[PDB]
Amino acid sequence: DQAGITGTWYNQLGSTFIVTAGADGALTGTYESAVGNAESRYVLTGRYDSAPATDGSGTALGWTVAWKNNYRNAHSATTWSGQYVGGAEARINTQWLLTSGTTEANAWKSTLVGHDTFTKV
Amino acid sequence: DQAGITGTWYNQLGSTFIVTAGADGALTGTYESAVGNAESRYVLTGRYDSAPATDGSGTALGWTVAWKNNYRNAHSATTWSGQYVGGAEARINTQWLLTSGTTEANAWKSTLVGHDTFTKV
Amino acid sequence: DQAGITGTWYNQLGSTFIVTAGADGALTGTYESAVGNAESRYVLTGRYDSAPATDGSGTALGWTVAWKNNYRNAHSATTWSGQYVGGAEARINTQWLLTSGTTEANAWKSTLVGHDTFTKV
Amino acid sequence: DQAGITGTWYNQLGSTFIVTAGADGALTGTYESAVGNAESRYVLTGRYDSAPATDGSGTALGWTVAWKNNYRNAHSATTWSGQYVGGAEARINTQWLLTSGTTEANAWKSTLVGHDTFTKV
Repeated sequence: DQAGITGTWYNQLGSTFIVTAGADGALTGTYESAVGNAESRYVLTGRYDSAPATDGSGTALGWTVAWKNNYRNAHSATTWSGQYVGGAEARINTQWLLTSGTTEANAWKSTLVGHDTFTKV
Repeated sequence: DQAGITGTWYNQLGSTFIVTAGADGALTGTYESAVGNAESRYVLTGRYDSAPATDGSGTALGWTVAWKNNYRNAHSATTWSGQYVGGAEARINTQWLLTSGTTEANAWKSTLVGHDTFTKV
Repeated sequence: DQAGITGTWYNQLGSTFIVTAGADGALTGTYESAVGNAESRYVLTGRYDSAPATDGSGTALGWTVAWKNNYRNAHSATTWSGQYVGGAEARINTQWLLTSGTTEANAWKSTLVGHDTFTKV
Repeated sequence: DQAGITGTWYNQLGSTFIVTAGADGALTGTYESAVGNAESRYVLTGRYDSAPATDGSGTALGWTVAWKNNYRNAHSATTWSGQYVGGAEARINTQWLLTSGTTEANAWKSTLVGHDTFTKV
């Protein structure tokens, strides 16, 4: 699924996920969030299962963005964990965790959780 | 916190997290899980906030492992989202999402969630 | 939103959520899962914000099912945490945590996480 | 585990969880949070597995608090999903989801996730 994953994806918020899948299981690219304390592109890296099951299952993958670039620093990082599902309506179905750096006193509220669905259109 | 993060970390399960923090915000290294469908080291990559707040807050970071190596393939990926807290008892406090590749019929049960605390000892 | 919440709801899996919202903030009713180790109705209870904000925000709520009834016992419990959004296309948007009873050795994999959207049709 | 669960529990934040386990699987009581937009006691309800496995596994349970009482209204609800582990050092090990009522534009950041461990001391 190197060819299936590589490209430009869009989620339900209108964020843009630009990724290259390497033969070795690497994910590289950029993320642009339509929401939150974010502007322009941020570096992402991650991993995917480069030899998935042949039993109709999706392809497990994940990636990280740290919300620092040349424009802004939100002192936070999001990880998306999900699976790629190929076919006419290809999708990447994810759940995510967004952790902010906090004081010890605020650590109980450090982490947001949500779900993003990415499509090729 | 490049120097603070770089090194060998251990979680409460006895897993080993070996990481290098790059000046650019990169995380690279290997993960060895003490539990689950796993043996030996797996590649990891991720990101951290390379210019954190100076107000006593932790340093946001995340990383991904796809559970494929030369020995086993669990057709799954874990992402850890958390923060590094420096000092005498340095810690990386994380929450994680483990997604398996599934059929559509099993996708409701694709994702485990948990929490790992990493220490230098 | 007592009247708005009270009734029969259906999620994307075809599960049936039957609830009564009490003037005091109580949620009572039954849940029938279309998937998993489940048959027929299970008791649920929960709580909702009985005096929500008047600024266009949704209404926070949550509920629990323990997966024991007269037919089956899956030794697990799900909690749904979410918000009710009123209007022509009323919705309850949730994230959920499903914890199984485990040995200590399996506790790292005790908890599934997912997201359900409930509608009135 | 009706007798094992019923009583006063305390988490790592110094919150107080007062619960009664019913023969029928009900959980009733009050919660007092040491942190956040909270004062005094709030109603809770939930469910637990009243016929757990006899193979050394914990007892699955969950409960909800809506953060409205006679003093404050945070327009939010937390659900805890976890398991009770009996013995000399009895524990309730939970993960939780805290959903706030939001506008549609803020719904992506509606839900915090965390983990609480409750003990009898």
